[PDB]
Parts: sequence; C-alpha cells; structure tokens
Amino acid sequence: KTFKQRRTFEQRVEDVRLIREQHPTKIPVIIERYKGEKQLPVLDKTKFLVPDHVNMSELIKIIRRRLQLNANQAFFLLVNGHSMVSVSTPISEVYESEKDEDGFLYMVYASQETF
Ligand SMILES: Cc1csc(CNC(=O)C2CCC2)n1
Ligand SMILES: [Cl-]
Repeated sequence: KTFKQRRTFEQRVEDVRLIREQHPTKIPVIIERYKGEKQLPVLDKTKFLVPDHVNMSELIKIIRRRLQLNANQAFFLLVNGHSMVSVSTPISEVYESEKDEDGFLYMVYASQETF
C-alpha cells in the first residue's frame, strides 16, 4: 500500500541514483497521506522532484495548491516521521539531515497535528 512497501530498498536506491543522473538539481521527495486521514484528498502521485532552493514554507504552499485546498482547511507536514523545526530552511539543507538511507526524503500530511 505505502511506497516503501511497493518497492524494494534496492529499487528505491537505484531510482534515487537515476534522478541524480537526470534531475541533478531536484530533491527526490515521497509525499503520502496519513493512513488515519479522513478530510484531505490523496495526491495524483507519490514521487516529486522539488527544486533544491525552495524552503519548506513554499513546499507547503505548493502541496496546498496541488490538493486545491482553501484558506481554512488545516495542513500539517511531517518530514522523516517528525515535525519540522523550521519552514524557512532550504530543502537542500533539510534533505542532507532528514533523508532516508534509501535516499528519498519522506513526508506525510494530515488535517490534525495529532498524526
Ligand atoms: C517544485 C515542485 C513540486 S512538485 C513539482 C513537479 N514534480 C515533478 O515530478 C518534476 C517535474 C519537474 C519536477 N515541482
Ligand atoms: Cl535538474
């Protein structure tokens, strides 16, 4: 059902290696709905190439636009299983500290801070 479940560690690693070869300025991001989530829709896809210069505040804006949310729908984004200490950090920096061992950066969204 989830991404890690669909693809072998081997497959996720080789894919990250190809994105490096072909999309060298992009951060390979996995963005998934919380398995409890009722209110927000599922994304049209799972794997995203995020320009390495955008900060987390702008990545939240991007996903809210992708979900076609309105002003007073709530949106919370976990990175590597936990809260973001800051939304102002560039995603290149966030990748280097919060990346998975397979080389993706893993995010999960919900309408409550209680995931
Ligand atoms: C910044 C951002 C968020 S999702 C996105 C598009 N994601 C992709 O799969 C590729 C097409 C070129 C990047 N762009
Ligand atoms: Cl590129």
